[PDB]
Amino acid sequence: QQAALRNQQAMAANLQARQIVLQQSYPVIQQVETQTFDPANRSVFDVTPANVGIVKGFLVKVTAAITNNHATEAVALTDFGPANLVQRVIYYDPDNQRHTETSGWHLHFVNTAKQGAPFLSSMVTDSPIKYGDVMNVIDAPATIAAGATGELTMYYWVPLAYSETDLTGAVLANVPQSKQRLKLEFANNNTAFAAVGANPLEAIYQGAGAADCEFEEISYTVYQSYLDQLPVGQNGYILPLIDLSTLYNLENSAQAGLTPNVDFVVQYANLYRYLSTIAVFDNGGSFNAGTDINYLSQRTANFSDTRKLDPKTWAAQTRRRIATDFPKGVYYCDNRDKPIYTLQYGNVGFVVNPKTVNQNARLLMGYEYFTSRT
Amino acid sequence: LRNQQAMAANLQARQIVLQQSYPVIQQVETQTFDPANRSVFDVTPANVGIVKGFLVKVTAAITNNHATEAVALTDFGPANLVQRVIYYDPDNQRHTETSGWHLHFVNTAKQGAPFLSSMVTDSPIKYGDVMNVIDAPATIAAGATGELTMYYWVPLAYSETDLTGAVLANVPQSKQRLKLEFANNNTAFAAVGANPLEAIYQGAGAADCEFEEISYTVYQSYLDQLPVGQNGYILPLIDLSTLYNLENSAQAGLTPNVDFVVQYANLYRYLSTIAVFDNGGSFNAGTDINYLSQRTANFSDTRKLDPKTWAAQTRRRIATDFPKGVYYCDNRDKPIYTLQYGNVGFVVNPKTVNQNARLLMGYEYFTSRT
Amino acid sequence: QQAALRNQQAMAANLQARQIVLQQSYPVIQQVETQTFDPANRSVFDVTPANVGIVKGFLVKVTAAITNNHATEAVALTDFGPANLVQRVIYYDPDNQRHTETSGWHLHFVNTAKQGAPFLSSMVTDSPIKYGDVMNVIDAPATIAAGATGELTMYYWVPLAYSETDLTGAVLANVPQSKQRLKLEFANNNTAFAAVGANPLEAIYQGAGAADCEFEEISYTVYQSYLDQLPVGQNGYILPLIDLSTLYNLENSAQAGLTPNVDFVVQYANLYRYLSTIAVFDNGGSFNAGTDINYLSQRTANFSDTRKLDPKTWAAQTRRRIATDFPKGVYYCDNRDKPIYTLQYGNVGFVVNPKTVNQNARLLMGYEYFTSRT
Amino acid sequence: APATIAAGATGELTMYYWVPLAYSETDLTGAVLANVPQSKQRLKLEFAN
Amino acid sequence: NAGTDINYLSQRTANFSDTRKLDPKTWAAQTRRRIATDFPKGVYYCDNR
Repeated sequence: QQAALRNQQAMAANLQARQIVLQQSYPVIQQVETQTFDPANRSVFDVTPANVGIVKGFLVKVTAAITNNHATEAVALTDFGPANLVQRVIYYDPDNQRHTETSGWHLHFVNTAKQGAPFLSSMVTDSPIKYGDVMNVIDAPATIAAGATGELTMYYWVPLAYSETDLTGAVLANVPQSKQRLKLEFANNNTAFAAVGANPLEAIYQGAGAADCEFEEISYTVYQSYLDQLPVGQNGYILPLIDLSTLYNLENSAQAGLTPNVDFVVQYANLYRYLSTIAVFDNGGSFNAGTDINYLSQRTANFSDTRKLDPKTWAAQTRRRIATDFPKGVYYCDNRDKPIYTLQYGNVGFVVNPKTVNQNARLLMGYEYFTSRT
Repeated sequence: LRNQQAMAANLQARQIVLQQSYPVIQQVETQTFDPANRSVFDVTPANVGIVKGFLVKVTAAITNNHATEAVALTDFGPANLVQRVIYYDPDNQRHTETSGWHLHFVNTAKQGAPFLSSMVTDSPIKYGDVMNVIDAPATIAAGATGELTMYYWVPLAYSETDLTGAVLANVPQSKQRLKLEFANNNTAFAAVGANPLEAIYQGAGAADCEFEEISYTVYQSYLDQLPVGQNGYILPLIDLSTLYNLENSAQAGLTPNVDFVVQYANLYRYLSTIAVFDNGGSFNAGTDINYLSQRTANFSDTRKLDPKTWAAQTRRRIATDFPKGVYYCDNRDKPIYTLQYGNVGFVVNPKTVNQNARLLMGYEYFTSRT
Repeated sequence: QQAALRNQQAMAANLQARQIVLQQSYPVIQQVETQTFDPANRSVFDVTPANVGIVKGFLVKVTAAITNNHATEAVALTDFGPANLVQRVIYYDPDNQRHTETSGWHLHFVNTAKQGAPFLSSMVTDSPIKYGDVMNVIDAPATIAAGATGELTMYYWVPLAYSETDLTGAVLANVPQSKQRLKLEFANNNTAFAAVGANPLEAIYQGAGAADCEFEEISYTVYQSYLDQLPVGQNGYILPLIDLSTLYNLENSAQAGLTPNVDFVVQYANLYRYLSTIAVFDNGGSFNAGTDINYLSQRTANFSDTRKLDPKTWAAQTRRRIATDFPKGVYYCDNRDKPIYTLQYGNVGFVVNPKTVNQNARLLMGYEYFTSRT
Repeated sequence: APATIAAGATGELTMYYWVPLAYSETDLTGAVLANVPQSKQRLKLEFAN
Repeated sequence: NAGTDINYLSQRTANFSDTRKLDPKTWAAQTRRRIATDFPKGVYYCDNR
C-alpha cells in the first residue's frame, strides 16, 4: 500500500549526500586529450577519459582551417556554421550505458538554452573600455573568398551532470576495469561544404565555391570536469545514489510525413522526463523564419493544447529564455520546471501544423531528458 | 513459487508424447482451379491427435499471351503464389495471419538455408536439382507457358521437437480453418515501373500474362496414438496453451536520416523480426539505409549496425542473404518481451526515401492463449 | 593427497555462474570506432575498446578501393585475397595480457573452421526466390584490369570468448583505469601487391600489373560484442572465474628446414591446450594442392601417429568440418573435443613429410588454444 | 650525422634521447606509477621542421 | 472518391480478428440502413451505439 515513505526518504538522503559532496569535494577541469588531424584521412575518434571521482561533463574545443580553393566563387556560413564542426557525439559510461547521443548542432543549441544566451558569445555594449570579442572563443569568418583560408573555433559542453549544482546524471568513474568512452564524429570534406541548392543542414559553409573547399586541418582538445577528493563517512563514500543512477541525456531523431494544414504530431515516449524539446523544420533544404508554419503546440491525449501558438508568439517565449531567436526554422520549448512525463498525464505529443511543405520535408527533433538507469 | 514444476511437468509430458506417439503426414485436400473464377479457399483439416502444421504444395502454369514482350521473375517470384494465410483452431482462436512471402522467409530462417532448396556442390555423383521441389522459370517469353512449384510450411508447433504452439484436435469437434488466398491475374503480374512486391513476374509483357491454372495440395502433419496415463492423456499443458504465430504489418512515415521506429507490442515474446524496405517500389541492397537496430527506451541500441554488418549476422543464420531490401533479425534465444507497450522498437534510419515508401514488418512470436 | 575435490567443485561453480550470466545478462554489439585512411600515410592502428561488462569479441569490417594503374597488365586475386587486408591483429586485455596475436589469414581460416563453412559466405542453391550474394558481405573482384578500380569488403571476428555459449576466454572489462587494446596492422602498397614470380602469401592481388597497383583508401569499423547488465548475488557479481581467468588465443609461427621424404616435426608446447592446428606449406612461394606432400600426421612420443594420412584423405577429414577445402597448401586439423595437451601424453608434434621442397620452403603454423592466465 | 651535406646530396641522421622519469636505474625518485586505466600519460614531441 | 480508392474498411481488435471487414459498397450498405442514404463522397460511417 503506502510505504512510499521510502521514496520520500530516498530523495532526502540523495539531496543531503549531493550537498555534502558539493561542499566537501573540489572541482577540477583537466585536459585529457588533444589531436590535430586531416579530415581526408580520418574524422571519427573515440576518446578515453580518465576514471577519477564523479564526472560532470566535458568541454570540447575544436579549431579548424578551411581553404576555399575555387578559382572564382566564395562560400558563406550556413545558419549553423561552426556548430557543425562536430557532426555527432556519443558518450558511454563505465558500465557501457549510453548517455548523450546527438548531433553537434543539437548539443550546441542546448548549451545555449542552458546558458540563457548564445553559448560562450560576447555581447555587444556601449562600453568605452575595450571589452568585446577579444579572444574569439567561438568564431568563424562569415565568408571565405576564392583562394582564401578561414580559421574557426567552436566549443561544446557535453553534459553528464545536469548542472554545476544538480548532479543528476553525473557519472561515478572509479572502476579501473572499464573505461568511459566519448565518441566524436567530426565534419569532413563531404559534410562541411554544401553546393548552391543543396541542403545546408549539416554543412558549415555553402556557396558556389563549395566543391573546391577543403579542410587544411581540424584540431580538438577534450577537457574533463569532475569532482575529486570525495567525502567519506561511517558507511564509506557519501554519494547521491539517485543522481548517480539517473541518466541525463540529449538525443535527436527525424520524422517525415508532413502535409499542408494538417497537424504533424511527434509523440513523446513514456518513462523519459523531457526537460526541453527542439524542433527543426528542414523544409526540403529550405529553412524559413516561421512563414511555412501555421502554429506549433504541445498536446495531451484530450485534444488539449497547453501552448498552441503562432510562430512569432512561440518565438517570443524563446526570446525570454535565450534573449534572442534560434536560427531560421529552429524552434525551442522549455519544460524544465514541469518535465513532460507520459505517466503524469496521457501520451503527449509535440505538434507542428505546416502552412507550406516542400519535397523531402522533415522535422528534426532534439530532446533533453532524465531517465532511470534501470 | 510454482511454475518451476509446471514447466518441469510440461516438458516431461512433451517428451512422453514425442516418445510414445507416432508422427503422420497425410493429404487432406487437393484442388485445381482458375484464379479468374476463384482464388480464396478455406481448407478443413482433420481433427486428429496433436496437429503440428501443414505443408502446402502449390503448382501453377502461367501463360505469357503477349505478342512480343517477355516477363521475368520478381525477387520473391513463386513465393507470391500464396498471397496470404490464416489459421483458426477448434476454439476459434487465430494463430498465424500473414503473407505468403513472410511465411516463406520464416520457413527459410527456421531451416537455416533457402527453404527446400538444393545446394550446389562439386560432387560428380548426380545429386542436384533433380526434382524441382521449389521451382520457377527465370523468364517466360512472349507466347510461352511456364510451370511453377512452391511449398510453404504453416507451423502450429514451433518445431519437430518443441510442441509449443501445437493444437490438440483429437477431441475439439469444432472445425479448424486453414484459409488460403492465392495469387490471381491481378496480383501475379507487374508492368515495368510498377511495384513488384506482391507479384511473381514483371516485365513488358505483363498486361497479357495470365494463369492457365493453379493447383494446391495440403498435407497435415500430426501426432497420433497419444500416450495415456492415470488422469488420462499425458499432455504438455503449457505447449498446448501457447500460440506460436507469424503476423505481418505495414508502417509508413519515413524521412531521410531520421530514425523510423516500429514499436513491439507487450505480452508477445518475439522470436524473429523481418523488415522489408519497400522504397516506393524500389528494392535496394542496403544502399538506401544508414543503419538498422533494435532499441530499448532509456537503454539505447543493442545492435545498431550498418546494412552490410546487419547482413553478415543474417548470413550466419541462413547461409546467404535474403532478397534485396529484406532484413532479418534473430531473437530466438532471448525473445523481445516488454511488459509495457513499445518498451522496445525496431529501427531503420533511411538514407534515401522515395514516394510511397514503407516498411513491411513480419513477426514470429509466442503468446499465451489467456 | 586427494583434495582434488576443489577442482571438481570449482568447475561446477564456474559452469553454474556461466549459465546464470548467459541467462541474466543481455548481449550487445556496438560500434566502437570507424576510420578511413590512405595506406601510403599509415597502416597501423591501435583501437581502444569500451570497458563495459564481459567482452566476447570484436567484429571488424574492412573495405578498400584498389586501382590498378598499370598501362597494360592486369592483376588477379591471390589464394587468400581479401583475407590479407589485415596483416596482423593483436589484443591486450585491461591487465595488459596478450590474447590473440596472429595474421589476418590465420584468423580468417579459424573464423571459417568455427562456422563450419567459408566465413560469412553466401552458398549457391537452385532457389528461384532471389536469395544469393545480395549484400556482398565478403567480396573482391577476381581480377582488376589495367586502369580499373576494384572494391573489396572483408570481415574478421576477433574472439575473446570461445563461443556465444562458452565464455572461456572472455574478458571482464570494468576497471576504468586500464584500457583494452586491439591493434590492427593493415595491408599497404608494399604488402598487397605481388609481382609475377614473387611470393603471394601475404598479398591480395598478384600479376603483371602489380607494381602500379595502389590503394585509394581503406576503411575499418570495429564492433564490440559484450554482455551488459551482469547478474548480481549475495557475494556480488556472479561470474565464471575459470572462464574469465583462461586465455583463448590464436597465434601463428614459421618453421623451416624441410627436406624431401624426411619427417618435418613441429612440437606443440606444454601447458597449452590446442584446439586446432593449421599448417600452410609455403613451398618457396609455390602453393600446391597436396602434390608436394607424402603425408601429414599428429604424433606422440612413442612413434605413434593418431592420423598419419595422405593429403587427399587429410583433406577429406577437413571437408567434413567446413564443407569444402581450404586454399592450396593450407591444411587443417580439428582437436576440439580432445585438445592436444602435452601433459595428457608425452610431447606431441605436427608432422609433414614433403615429397618436393623448393628453396626457401617453410611451414607456417596457426594455432587455436586455451591456457591459464596464471 | 654527416658533417656536411653538399649541394645536391642527401644526408642520413640518427639521434637518441632518454626522457627520464626515474632519476636512474637504481634511484626511482621521479618514477611514475601508471596503473589507472582512466587517465593516460602523454609524451609530447615537437620535432624540427 | 466514392469508394473507388479503397479496398476495404474494418474495425479490428488486438486479437487481429475483424468484426466487420467490408468492401466499400457493403460498408455503404450498412450505412444506408442507418441514414436511409449515403454520406457524401469519401465519408464513411460506423455505428457502435
